[PDB]
Amino acid sequence: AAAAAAAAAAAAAAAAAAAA
Amino acid sequence: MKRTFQPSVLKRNRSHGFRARMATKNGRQVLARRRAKGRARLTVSK
Amino acid sequence: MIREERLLKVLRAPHVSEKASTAMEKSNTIVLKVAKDATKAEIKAAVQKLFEVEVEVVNTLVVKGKVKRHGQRIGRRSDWKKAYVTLKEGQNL
Amino acid sequence: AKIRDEVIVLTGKDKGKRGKVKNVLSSGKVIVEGINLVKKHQKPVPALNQPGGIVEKEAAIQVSNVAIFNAATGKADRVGFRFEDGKKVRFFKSNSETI
Amino acid sequence: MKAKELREKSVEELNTELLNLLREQFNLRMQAASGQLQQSHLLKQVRRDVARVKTLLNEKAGA
Amino acid sequence: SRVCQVTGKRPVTGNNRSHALNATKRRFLPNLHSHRFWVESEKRFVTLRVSAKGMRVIDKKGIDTVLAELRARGEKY
RNA sequence: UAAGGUGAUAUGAACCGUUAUAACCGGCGAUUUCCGAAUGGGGAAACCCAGUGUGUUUCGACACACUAUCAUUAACUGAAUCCAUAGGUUAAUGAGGCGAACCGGGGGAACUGAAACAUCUAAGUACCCCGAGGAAAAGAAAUCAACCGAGAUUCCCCCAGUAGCGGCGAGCGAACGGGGAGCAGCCCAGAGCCUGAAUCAGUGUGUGUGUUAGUGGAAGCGUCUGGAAAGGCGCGCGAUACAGGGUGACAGCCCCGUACACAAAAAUGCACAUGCUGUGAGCUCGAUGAGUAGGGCGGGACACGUGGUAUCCUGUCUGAAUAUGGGGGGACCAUCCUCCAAGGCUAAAUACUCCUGACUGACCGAUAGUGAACCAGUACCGUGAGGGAAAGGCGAAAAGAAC
RNA sequence: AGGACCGAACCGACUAAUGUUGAAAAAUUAGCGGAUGACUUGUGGCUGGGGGUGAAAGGCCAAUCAAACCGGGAGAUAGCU
RNA sequence: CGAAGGUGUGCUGUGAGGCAUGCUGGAGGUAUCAGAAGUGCGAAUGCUGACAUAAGUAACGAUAAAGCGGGUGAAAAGCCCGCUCGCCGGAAGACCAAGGGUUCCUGUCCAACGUUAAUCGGGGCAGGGUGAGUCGACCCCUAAGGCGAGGCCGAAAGGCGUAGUCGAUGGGAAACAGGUUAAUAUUCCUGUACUUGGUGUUACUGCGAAGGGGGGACGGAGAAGGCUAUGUUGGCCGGGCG
RNA sequence: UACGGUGCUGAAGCAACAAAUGCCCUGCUUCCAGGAAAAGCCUCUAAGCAUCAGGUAACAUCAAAUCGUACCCCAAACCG
Repeated sequence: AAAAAAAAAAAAAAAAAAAA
Repeated sequence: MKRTFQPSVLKRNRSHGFRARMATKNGRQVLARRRAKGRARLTVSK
Repeated sequence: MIREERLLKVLRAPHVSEKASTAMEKSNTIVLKVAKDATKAEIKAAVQKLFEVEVEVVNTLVVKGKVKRHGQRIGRRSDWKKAYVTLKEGQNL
Repeated sequence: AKIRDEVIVLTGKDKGKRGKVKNVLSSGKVIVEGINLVKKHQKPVPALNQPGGIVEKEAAIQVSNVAIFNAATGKADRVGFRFEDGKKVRFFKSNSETI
Repeated sequence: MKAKELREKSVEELNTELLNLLREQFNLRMQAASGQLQQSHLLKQVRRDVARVKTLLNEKAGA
Repeated sequence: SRVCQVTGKRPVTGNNRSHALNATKRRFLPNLHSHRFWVESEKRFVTLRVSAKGMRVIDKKGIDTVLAELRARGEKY
C-alpha cells in the first residue's frame, strides 16, 4: 500500500500565434 | 539524449561537500540551516 | 600478551553456515564470524591463543548486508566481517 | 499500590465471586483468576501450541474494577498503609487489621 | 559481584578479569551465538560483571 | 586594516549629497601613509600605517607614548 | 522507591528478584568508539597516515599518553652586524566553535508611499557581520529650568499628533514639563595620616530557606434499568480535598491524584554566618583629563532634509583657554542664571523566549492546530542551497475468529 | 607536406518523412556533412547574476535565461481582473 | 426505558428555518435570556480530497517472426527442459571503469509490482554469497588547480598568496596460468615464481643529507622494417562413411 | 547418477604460410606549432660519525596491513 503521486505543470503549447 | 543528471561522486563531494562547506561563515550557515531545520540527508555521501 | 584481550575479543560467534564453508570444512580450513574490527594479524594471533588451531594467513572480507524486512520502513542489515581462518595443520585437530 | 490478593471484585458478572490476584500488571491491569475468563481461540501450530480447542484463558481485568475481600466482611473498607515497622505496612483502614 | 569485587585488591582483580571475559564469557558467547543451549539468560550477567571489574581498580587508583 | 593605529580610525560611511541632493554611500577613509618614526629609546624604525591627523599626535604627545599604547591596546607593535 | 520485572513496535523465549543491597527513580561518579570547533598531519563527514616519549616484548609485534592554531605571559636561544634587536625553539596559561530570539556596535537596501518619480519616505527597518550578557546598553551633568528652583541613568504612561521640520508634498515627529515604576554612588590622573579600616570580588566553611527523588494523604452502600453503572431511584457519609484524569455510560466517598501535611544520600540556586585572599576605603591638602574643544571643509545623529539653525557624533585641515578660567541656555553679542567635558566603572526598575516546570484558555479537535497527534522535517522532489506531503480511532476487554 | 580528397569509427545536425494527449519535455528512419584537426572525447580543474562566458544568437550558464535558482524584505504594489 | 449526527415523514412559520416523530446510531447534547465569533458558500481556469466523464474507446513501447512436444502445477501462447526456425555478431558478445548499491545465486511464495496471463522474474520472503604481499584504491610522488603557517591587503565577513601540504586524469616496487564455488577469482586451491621491506647471520667497506648532478623525461604526422597474438592451410591423431 | 549431471580415464598435441590499427617504437625519419612535473632510481659530497653506525652483497628468517572486488555495465541494476 505505497503511494506516490506528483503534479504536472509543463507546457502543452507548441502552436504559434495567429495574424501578428 | 544527453540529460542534466550525470553523477560523479568525485565532483559532488568536492563541490557540495561537508568538508567543502566548512571554512567560510556563509558555508557554515548552510549546516546551521539544515540541522536546526532538522534536515538530515546532509550532502548524501557514504 | 602480544596484544590486548581487547583484541582477543574480536571473535564473537561462529559462522560456518552452509556452503563454501562446509565445503571448505570438509575440504580444509574453518571460517567464523569476526567482529568488524578490520585486521588480519590480530585475528591470526586470535585463532591461535584462543583455540589452538594452527593457521598461516587469514582472508578477510567485509559483509555489507542487504535490504530486508518491513515495507512500513525499509531496513538494511548492519555490516560485519567474515574471515576464512585458513588452517595450516589445524585441519586435523 | 495495595494489590501477589484476596479480592471480591467490584464489577458485575463477577460481583461476589473471589480469587487470588496472581500478578499486577504495568498497564493498569491485574490477573484475577476464575473471573476474567475469556474463551481464547487457541490456533494449533507445531513445535508447541499443540492442542486445538477454544481454550479458556483468564484474560486480565482492570485494577479499579477490583474491590478487596476482608476477613469478616465481603466488601472492602479501603487500605491505609502508613504503619512503620521500618516500612509501609498495610491494613484495612477503619479497623486497621494489619493484613 | 558488587561488594565482592569492591573488597578485592588491585593486583587480584587484574588477573581475575582476563578470566571473566575470556573463558568464562567467551565460552558462553560462542555456544549461545550458535544456539547450543538456549541458556540465553547467562549473557546478560557476566557482561554486567566484567563491566564491574573494569570500573573498580582503576577508579580505586590501584587499590 | 585601514586603521590609524594612533586612535585607530575606522572608515566612517555616509551619503554624498550633491548640488541636487543625491545621497549615495561613499566611505570616508583616513589618509594613511606608512611612516618610519624614530623611537630614539630603542633607536629603530617602527613603520606604522598612520594618518596625517595621526602623525601630528605622535609628534605632540611624544614618541614613547603612542608606542606605549598600541601594544597595550591589542594591535601589533 | 519498591513486590514484582527483563524500555517500544511485540510478541515470545530463557532467567532474575519477591518486601532486607531485584526492578524502578534521582544526585554524584565512571565509561563516554569514530566523525564533528576537532586540534599530531592529511582528508571524498563518520576515513587514512605519522612523529616523539612511557613501556611491554614470548622478541614477533602491539599498546597507552602527548604532539594543532592563535593571544598573553615566562624561560631559553639568537640573524643580517661587534652589539642589540629582529627572529626561532620551549613552556605555562586563556581563547577558538555551536545555538533560537532579544541587546550593543560596524555595515546597510529596494519595493513601496508621495496616486508618476529624483529630495523625502519605506528605515536606519529588513538583511549581512562582529561582540557580549542574562539582561544588555546607558549612567553620576561642561543635564535642564527660568530670574523661582530641579539634581545620575533607565523604562512606562502622558505631555501632544502639540511645538517644529517638510519636493512646507507625502509624511516624520520631540522635548521642556508632569505623574509613576524604581532608586546607591564612586574611584584614578598624588603626596600624605591611621596604615585589610569600609567595600566588593574570589576562596572558603557553616546556618537558614528553595529546587532536583519522592511519601503519606480523606469519606458508600442498597437497589432498578443496563453487555457492563460511575446513570436513575432510595437511604447515608467525608471535606483546609467537589482541581483534573483514568476505571465497561455522566463517580466528591472505585483508582491515580488532590488540598493539606510531610521528606533528602548528595549536588546546587538564593539569602545570611563568619575566617582568609586580593580590592581599596575613612580624615588633610593638591590635582581636575590637547593635537583636544572650538573653528574652516565634508557628511552623519538630533523630530529638525543647512534652512535663520544651535547642539551632539566625526573623516579632513587647523587649533584655544586652563577655574581673576572654561561650557551651555537653539542664528549671534551683551547681561544674568546654571554647570565643569575631553580618564574610567556600576545594581535596580525594563525588553525578550529556543529551552524547563506548573497552570490556565468563550484556542483548535484530524483538509483544524506547527509543516508535523501516526517511526516528520520523515517519505518524496531538486545537482544544490532548498522545497516538502500523506497517513489519527475495532472493541469494555483481543477475547484478533478454534472448527 | 596538407585546418588536402573519398570514407567507417567518432562527432555534428543540412532534407524529408514519422511522431507531435509521442516510444521519447527534441527522438527515430532513410538520406546528409565533417573526419588526424580552428578535431573530438574521458577524467579532473577554473570562471557567479549586474556577473560569467560567448568564431556573437541577447545565445548559453542544471529540461528554466534581455539578468538564473532559493530564502528573506513580503501578505511588495496593482486606480487592474 | 436511547443524546448528537445520519436518514425518511407529518405539522408549523413571512423567511432564514423550527417543532414532533419513525428507522439508523451508541453516546453525549443542551430550553431560555444574554455575551462573543475562524458565523452561513455554486460559482474565485479557487484549494484539498473523493469519484465520474470521454470508454471499456485509445494504446499495450519497435517491421529481430516464432512453432511444436514434453515438465510442473489447479490453471501453460508467453515460463523450465528439449527440438527445430529466425536475429545480432566492432554486438543485441566478452572484460572493466563511471554510476548504482544486492539489483547476484539458491530455496520458497504471487496480494501488490512487471503496461497482459504468470507456475515465472531484477517482485515479496527466507537464506546464502564478494576472500589478494604482487590487481586496483588507500599508499609513495607529484600536475593543472586548491587549501594555506608567517605575511600583505581588506569596515568586518573576507581576498590573495609564500614556506608548506594536499590534489590523478599522469608517474612509482612486483604473478602468471590452470583447477575449483549454486553463484567467487590474476585474490581461494594447485603448479611454478616474482617483488619489496624488516630483522638477524656473515663477509666486505667510507658512509652520510629539507643538499649537488644526472636520470627519470616524454610532440604530431608519416614511413617502413623486424616481430608476435592470431588466423589459413597442410601434416599428424582420433572418429566417420552417409 | 537423483537424470540436475557428476567421476574415472586420455590419443595426437607438429610444420608451413598469411598476418594486425597490436609489440620493438614515448623508436626512427621528417615537419613546425617545438613538444609536463616530482619522486623513487643511480651517483657525488656537506654538517656529522668512528672497532661503532650506516652502505653494498649473500644467506637465514620473518613481514607485507586496510578497503574495493558480488552483480549489472551500450543497460530492464547507470541518467531521463
